[PDB]
Amino acid sequence: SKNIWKLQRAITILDTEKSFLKCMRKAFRSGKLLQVGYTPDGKDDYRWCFRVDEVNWTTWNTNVGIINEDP
Amino acid sequence: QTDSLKELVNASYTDSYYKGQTALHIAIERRNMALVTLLVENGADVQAAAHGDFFKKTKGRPGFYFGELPLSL
Repeated sequence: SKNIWKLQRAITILDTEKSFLKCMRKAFRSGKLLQVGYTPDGKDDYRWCFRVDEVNWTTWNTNVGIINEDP
Repeated sequence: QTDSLKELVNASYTDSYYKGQTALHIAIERRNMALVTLLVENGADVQAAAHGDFFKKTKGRPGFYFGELPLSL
C-alpha cells in the first residue's frame, strides 16, 4: 500500500512538472551542474548531479577517490 | 631553517566556514598516527579550537560536530 501511494505521488509529480511553462521547468531542474572529474580525453566532466549525505560509523577508512578535498 | 616552525605548524584557516581548522585536525581526521606524532613534536598546539561554520551542528546544513578540539576529534 505504501509503495502504491509512492507511485501515485510519483505520477502526480511527473504530471505537474510536465504541465507547466518552460520557464519554470528550466528554473526547476533537479540537482546541480558539478565538475565531477575528467573524461579519458582529459576534458572536464560536467554532469547534473544530485547530492545526498551519508553517515557511517564502521568504514570511515574508505578514503579512496574524493572530489573537493575541502568539505 | 627559516625559524618559522611555530607559526607555520600552528597556522589555521581564516574563512568563516573552516575557521580554526589546523593541520593537527587534518592529521587526526586522516587517521595518520605518524603525522600526529610528527606535528605535535614540532610544536603543534593541541588546544586549537576549530570553531568554523562547518564544525558546528546545524540541521540539514552539512557539517560534523565533534567538540572543536583535537582530543575531542
